[PDB]
Amino acid sequence: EVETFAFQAEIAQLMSLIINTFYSNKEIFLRELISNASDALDKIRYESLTDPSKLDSGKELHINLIPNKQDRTLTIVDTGIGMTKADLINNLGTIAKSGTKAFMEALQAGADISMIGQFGVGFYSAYLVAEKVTVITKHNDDEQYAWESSAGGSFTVRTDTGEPMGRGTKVILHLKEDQTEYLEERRIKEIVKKHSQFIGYPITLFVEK
Ligand SMILES: C/C=C/Cn1c(Cc2cc(OC)c(OC)c(OC)c2)nc2c(N)ncnc21
Repeated sequence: EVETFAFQAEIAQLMSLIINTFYSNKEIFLRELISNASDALDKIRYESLTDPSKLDSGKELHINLIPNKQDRTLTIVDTGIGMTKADLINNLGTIAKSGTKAFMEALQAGADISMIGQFGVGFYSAYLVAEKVTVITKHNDDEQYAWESSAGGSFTVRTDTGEPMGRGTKVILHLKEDQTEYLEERRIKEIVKKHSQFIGYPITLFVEK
């Protein structure tokens, strides 16, 4: 049972800008997605101090980076707070509308795409390198969902019947044909060292079989 939704026009416009603008410094996507994972881990850690049972779904707080050359995917996995169905359909986008407007204005004033994270819409930097993004996510007291979008103005949400995650989020980047460098161990290591070397959770870079 797959539900299809339209992005708000402002968010669709942002996605088109990210896809269409000439901008060579694409590697910043990884810092943004790792920071999102870190934020999610911070949140479940903080909530667990007043309600320890929130970690019944898993105590380990960490990030995995998983390249797969056969599938042409780079997956960023965290065991953070996860996202609810309400997040995926309504609430993240409602918040994102103002950040998108501010980001657009900053760009017109001379900012560049690498500053996208300051506006709360760094997630969408995924589309610098991915033709499709699939997000599998599980929040306590909600179901496991798959969100997906290839841009073009729409996204889908379905209940996920794949392998149960416990709690957290997998961001699966289906890479563009000319962006397979982000499947290489040396390249990912370089980017993590340059931009994400003080993240306060273990980051395990898997190697390709
Ligand atoms: C400021 C938004 C936080 C939501 N979030 C994102 C980024 C994100 C995911 C989203 O959906 C998967 C978004 O809406 C499409 C979105 O809109 C700005 C942002 N990653 C994660 C993550 N790993 N774990 C828990 N929450 C997350």
